[PDB]
Amino acid sequence: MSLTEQIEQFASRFRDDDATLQSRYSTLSELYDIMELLNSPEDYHFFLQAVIPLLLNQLKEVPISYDAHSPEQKLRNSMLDIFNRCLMNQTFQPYAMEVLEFLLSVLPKENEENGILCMKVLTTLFKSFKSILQDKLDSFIRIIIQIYKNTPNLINQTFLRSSMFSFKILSECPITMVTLYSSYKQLTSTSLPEFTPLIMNLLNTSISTEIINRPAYCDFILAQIKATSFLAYVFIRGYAPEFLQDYVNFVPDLIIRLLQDCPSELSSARKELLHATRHILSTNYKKLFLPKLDYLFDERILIGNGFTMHETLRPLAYSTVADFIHNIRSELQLSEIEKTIKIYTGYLLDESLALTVQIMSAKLLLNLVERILKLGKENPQEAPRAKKLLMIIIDSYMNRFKTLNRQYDTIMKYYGRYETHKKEKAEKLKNSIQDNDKESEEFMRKVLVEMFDIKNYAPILLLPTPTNDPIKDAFYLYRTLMSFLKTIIHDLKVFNPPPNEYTVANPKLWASVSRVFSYEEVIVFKDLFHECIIGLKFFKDHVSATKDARELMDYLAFMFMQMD
Amino acid sequence: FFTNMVDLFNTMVITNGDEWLKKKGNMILKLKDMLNLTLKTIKENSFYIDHLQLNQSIAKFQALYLRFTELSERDQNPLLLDFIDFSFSNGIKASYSLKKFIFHNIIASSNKEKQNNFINDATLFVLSDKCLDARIFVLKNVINSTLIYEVATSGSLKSYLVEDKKPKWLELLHNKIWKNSNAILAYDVLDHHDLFRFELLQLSAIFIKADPEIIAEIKKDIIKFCWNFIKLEDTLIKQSAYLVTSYFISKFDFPIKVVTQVFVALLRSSHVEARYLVKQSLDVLTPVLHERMNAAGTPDTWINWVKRVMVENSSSQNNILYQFLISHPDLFFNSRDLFISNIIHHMNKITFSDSHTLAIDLASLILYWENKTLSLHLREACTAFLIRYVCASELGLRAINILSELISDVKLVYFEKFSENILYYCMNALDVLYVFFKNKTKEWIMENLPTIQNLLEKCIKSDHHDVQEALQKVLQVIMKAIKAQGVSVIIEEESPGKTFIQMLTSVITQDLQETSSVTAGVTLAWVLFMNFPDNIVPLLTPLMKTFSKLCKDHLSISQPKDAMALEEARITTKLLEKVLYILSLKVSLLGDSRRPFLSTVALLIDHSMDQNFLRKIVNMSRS
Repeated sequence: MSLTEQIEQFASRFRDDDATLQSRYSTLSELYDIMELLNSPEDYHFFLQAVIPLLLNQLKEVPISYDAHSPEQKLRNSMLDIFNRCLMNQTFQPYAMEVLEFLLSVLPKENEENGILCMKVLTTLFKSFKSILQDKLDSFIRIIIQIYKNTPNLINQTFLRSSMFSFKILSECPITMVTLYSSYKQLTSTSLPEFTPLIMNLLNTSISTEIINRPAYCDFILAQIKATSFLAYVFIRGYAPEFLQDYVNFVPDLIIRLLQDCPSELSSARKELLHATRHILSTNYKKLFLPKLDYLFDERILIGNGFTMHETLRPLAYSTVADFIHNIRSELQLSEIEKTIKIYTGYLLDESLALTVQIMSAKLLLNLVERILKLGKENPQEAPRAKKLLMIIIDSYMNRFKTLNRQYDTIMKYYGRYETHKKEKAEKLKNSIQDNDKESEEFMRKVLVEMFDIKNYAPILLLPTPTNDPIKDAFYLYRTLMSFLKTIIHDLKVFNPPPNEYTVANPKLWASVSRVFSYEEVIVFKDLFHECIIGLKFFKDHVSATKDARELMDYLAFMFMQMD
Repeated sequence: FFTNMVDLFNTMVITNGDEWLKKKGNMILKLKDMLNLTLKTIKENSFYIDHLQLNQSIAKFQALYLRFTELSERDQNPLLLDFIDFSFSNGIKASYSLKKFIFHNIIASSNKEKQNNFINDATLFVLSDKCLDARIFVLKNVINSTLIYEVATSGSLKSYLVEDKKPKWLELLHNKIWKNSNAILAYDVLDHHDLFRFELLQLSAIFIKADPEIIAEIKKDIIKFCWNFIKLEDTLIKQSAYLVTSYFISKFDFPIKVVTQVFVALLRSSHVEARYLVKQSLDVLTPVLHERMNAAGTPDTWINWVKRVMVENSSSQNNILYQFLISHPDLFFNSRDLFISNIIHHMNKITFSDSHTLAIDLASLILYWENKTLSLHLREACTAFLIRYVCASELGLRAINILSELISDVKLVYFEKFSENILYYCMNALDVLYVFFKNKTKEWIMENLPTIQNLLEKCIKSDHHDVQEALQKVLQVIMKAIKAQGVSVIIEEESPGKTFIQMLTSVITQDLQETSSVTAGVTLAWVLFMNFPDNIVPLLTPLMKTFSKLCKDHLSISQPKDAMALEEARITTKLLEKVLYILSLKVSLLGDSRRPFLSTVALLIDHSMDQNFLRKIVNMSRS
C-alpha cells in the first residue's frame, strides 16, 4: 500500500465533508487511519498530485471564525498538521500559493485560538525554502514585520505568540538588518507593562512573582514574557555575521529584568533564556561591560523562580555563571572574589546536585587562586586578607571529603549491587556463537545504617536510582580535589611573614617551606589529614596496596611535604 | 569574643563528664543570644564576614547544644527552638551533626513513644507560621523520614495506628488537608519555596501507598487534596499529582469516567523532565485499567487511545515514550496488528545515534508476540532492518539470536557490497553463519553453491597481508558449508569447491616467507580434516614443512617467554600448532616424512614449552 492504492481507500470519500458535525472520519482522517507512515522514496507523487487539489478544496472553505468550539476547528487543525507531516521534493509553488491568504488575515488578533496556523505554516514554508530556493524572500517576511507593527496596538489594547525562532533566520540572510533592529528595539527597551517601574520603589530588592496583582487577566504577561524570551533568544545569532550597532548597553538591564520576571508556573523559557545568556557570554567583547551593569549581585538564586523546577536548571545556570566568572578573571577585585567563593563553596558542599557541578566548582576555585595570588602580590597591605581566603576554599575541600566519609558504608551497599548487576551482566555474554574452543575438544575427545538511604524509599521518586560505580566517583573526587589541594598548599608559600622577626640564620630555607598558620588553620590541616587517612577505606581490596590507593597516598604525602 | 565564649564553655563541659550545668540549660540560652547578637553585629556593620573561626565556633556550639538536647527530659521544645535559632542565617542543617540527632530521634517501633509526641508538636510546628519555609522544609525532612522509615523497615503503618488508637496528629492533618480550597492560598499568600506543596504531596503519597484500608473516613479529603494539584501550571508537581492519584485509583475507590481522563492526560504532552514520573504512573495505572475496562466486554478503547496519540505525534522524539510503553507490559497486547507495522517503521526510522537499545527492545517485543501465538511484507522489512543493523557496525548478539529464532518461523544474496571493510567482513561472516544454517534445513545447501562460492572467494583468500579475524570468523560458516553429506550420491558440485579449497591450501602453503600465509592452510586443512576423513594425503609434506617452520620460529620465541607487544600473534601460533599436531598426527600413512616429523616432536619435548599441549602430545603418544 505504498502506491496509488490509497486513493480507492477514499475514492468514496473523495467528495467534500458535508454535515461536518458527525463526518469526522470521512476526508480529514486520510493521514490518520493507516495511510501516514508507509515508505515513499518516490512514491509520494503517485498520490501527491491528488493531495494538493483535495486539500486545496478543503482550504477554500472553513473561514476565519474561531470562537465556536470546533464545528470546523477540527478539520482546520487536521489540515494544519497534515501540512507539517508532508515532505516533498517537487511542486513547491502549488503548496505556497494556497497558504499565505490565511496568515495575511490574522495580523492583530490572537485571542481564542485566533490564527495558530502561522507558527506552523511559516515553518513549513521555511522548510520548503530550505529544500530548494523558490526566489520568494521579500513577500512572506513582511507579515511578521506587520506583526511587529501591531504589537504597539497589542500593548495598548491590554491596559500573542510571535514565535520568531526561525522566522528571521534563514541561514544565509542577504538582506538588511536595520528593520530587524527597529522591530527588536520597539519592544526590548520599553517597560513591558506600565507598572514595572512603580514596583521598583519597594526595591531597597527583587520580585519573585511577576506582578503583584496589578493586571486582571494575568495571562497576557505570561504570553508576552514568553515571546520576549523567544526574541531575546533569537537575536544572538545576528551577532556572528555582522556586528550589531545603535545600542550596546541596553541588553544587561533587560537580561536582569527578564530573569527577574520569568513566571514560576513554567520552566521551559528559562532554558533558552540561560542559553541566550551563555551565547552572549561566549563572545569576546560583550562579556566586559555586562559584569559592571549587573554589578555581579543580581546573578544569584533569584534566577530560580519557584522551587519545584529549580532543580533541573541548576547545573546549566551555575555552569554559565562560573564560565563567565572564569572568563573575566581580571575585572574582579577582592570583594567580588570573596563573594563568589562564599557561594561556590556552598555549591561544592551541596549534596543535592550532581558530582560534575561540584567538580566544576572546585575547578573554579582553583582558577581563582591565581588571581588571588596576583592581587596579594600587588599590594602587601591586604596580603593577610588574601591568605585567609586560601584557607577558606581548601577548608571546603576538607568538608567535601568529610561529606563522603560519613556515607562510607552506605556507598558499600550500592557497591554490593554493583557486583551483582555486573556479575549477572557478564555471564550472559558467553552465550556467543563463537567457536574454536568447543568444536576443537569435540573433534578431539570423540575418538579418545540507613541515613542517606531514606531518600531512596520516598513514594514520589522523581528520578531513577543510579547504577553507576560509587567507588569510581569517590576516586574521581578524591584524586581531583587532592591535586587541587596540592596546588593551593604549594601556592600558600608566598604569604609567609618576613623572617627577620624569627631572625633565622638561613632565610633561603624560608619562603619555600617554613611558614606560619593560626589555630583555625592548623585545625583544618589536622582534619584534612584525618579525612584523607579515613578515605583510604574506599580503595582497599574489597607494601601490598591497590594502584588508586597508592596514587592517593602519594598525593597525601606530597601535600604535607611543603607545609611547615 | 564569640569563639572565646564557645570554647570556654566547651572546655568547662569537657573537663566534667556531663554538663557542668547538670542539664540546667541557662548558659546555653545565653550562648544562643550571644550567637544571635554577633550575627546581627556582623550583618549590620560590614567589616569581615564568613570566616574560618566563625564556622568552627558555630560547629562547636551546635555540638554542645545537641549534646545537651540528647541529655534532657524535655527534648521536644529546644530542638524546634534550635530550628528557630538559624531561621535568618547559619546553614540549612548541621550535616551529620543535627541530622544524626534526628536519626537518633527515629527510634524503632516508638517503644518509648517520645517520637509520636515529637510528630505531634512537629506538625504543630508545620501548620503554625512561626518560622520561614526553610525550617518547615526541615520539618518535612524529619516527619516524612520517620514515616517512610516506619513504612520501610517495619509494617506499613502497623504500629502507630492499630484500631484508631492514638492518631493524635491525623486530625491536625485533616485541618491541614481541608485548607487546600482556593489553591491553598498559593496566589493569595506568597511562598517562594515550592518544597512545601511537594512535601504535602509526598505525605499524601505516604498515606496512600502505605495503608489505605485501615482508614476510610479520610479518603474524600485525600482525593480532593490530590486532585486540586492537577489544576496547576507547573510540570513536575502536575505529574507527581498524576502519580499519586494513579496510586489511589490503583489501590481502591475506582471511578468510571475520570480514570480514562487521567489515562489520556498521562499519555499526552509529556516532555523530557517528567519521563520517569509518567513511567511509574502508567506502570501502576494500566494493570487495573485493563482488568476494570474488561469488566464489560466491548469497551476496549484504551488501545485506541494509545493508537490515536501514537499517530498524533508521528515520527517525533516524544513517540519513544509510547514505544517503550508497549514494551514494559506485553501480556495486554497481541490483540492488535497495526502496532507491528508502526514499531517496525519506528525502528527503521530511529536506527539512523544512541537509541539503538530502544529498537532492539522493539524487535524483542515482536518475537514475544510470535511465541505468544504458540504479516508478510513486514517480515522481510524487519529482517532487512536486522541484517542492516548488524552489518552497520552486547546487543548485536541479541540481534543475532533474535534473527536466528525469527528465520525458522532478505533471503537473497545481498552481501556482495560487504579500514572498516574487515569489520564489515567479520559482521558479514557472523551473519552468514546462521543465515545459511537456518534455511533449507534438511542439509540442502547445494543449489546456491556457485553464488555463495563467488561470495566467499573474496574472503577465503583473505589472510595474505591482513588480520587473522576474517579467517577465524569465516571458519564456522565454512565448517557449516562443507558438510553436505559428502559427494557419493549427488552430482559433483561440492567436489569442485573441495578441489578449489585444497589447491588454495596448497598455494598458500607454498608461501612460507611470513607468518600470514601459514595460517590459512592449516585452518582450512583442519576444517577439511574435521568435516572429511579424506584430505590432501599426497600433499602432506607441506604440512610437515610448515610444522618445521613453526618449530624453527618457536626457536625464535624460545629464549623469550613472552612478547612485549603483539602477544596474541604468538599464542595463536601455539594454537595452530596444537591444530597441526593432531592434523599431521592422526594419519600415520606417511612415507619418508615420519622420521623428520618425529625428530621435530622430540625437539618439541626437548625445549621449554607450555604444559597444556605437552599433555596433548602425551595423550597423542598414548593413542
